[PDB]
Amino acid sequence: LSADQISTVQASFDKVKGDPVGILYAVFKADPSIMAKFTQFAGKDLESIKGTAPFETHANRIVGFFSKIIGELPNIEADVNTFVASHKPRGVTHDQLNNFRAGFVSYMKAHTDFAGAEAAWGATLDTFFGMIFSKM
Ligand code: HEM
Repeated sequence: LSADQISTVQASFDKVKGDPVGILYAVFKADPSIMAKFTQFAGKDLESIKGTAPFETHANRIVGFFSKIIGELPNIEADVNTFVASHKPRGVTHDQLNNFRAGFVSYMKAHTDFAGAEAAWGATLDTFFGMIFSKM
């Protein structure tokens, strides 16, 4: 992960960072078992809650932290540690983590011309999920 790739990803992310709700929707759609861990959304129709105030509040927190991480590449270890601390006890699995990744990338491919940032994003996400998977 070198500066050229970091700048590419951060330029790419800047285009979509104002749409937290959309990104969280894509994740929940890729894997409903992630959605079922939120007491506030479990048992509800994703298409119906996507435009409510609770969804936006959650989305802003979750994508807000992801935004922190993208902004500080590559010095992400401390934040990954915090992530593991809050999520390890919720029983998040590797399967779910990989569906989060798949959902995010599906979002990016449907909303931007992703072809030019694809390798840089690959490097970033392989590094990030690489660290998470070493810790939980
Ligand atoms: C893919 C598996 C994941 C599952 C099952 C999951 C589940 C959850 C749950 C249950 C909460 C608590 C919601 C609440 O009570 O209000 C939460 C909050 C949060 N998640 Fe995740 N999450 C996942 C992935 C991630 C990832 C990849 C990030 C990195 C951006 C992340 C960042 C956050 C943040 C910042 C919060 C709010 C702070 C907190 O309560 O931990 N989550 N998530």
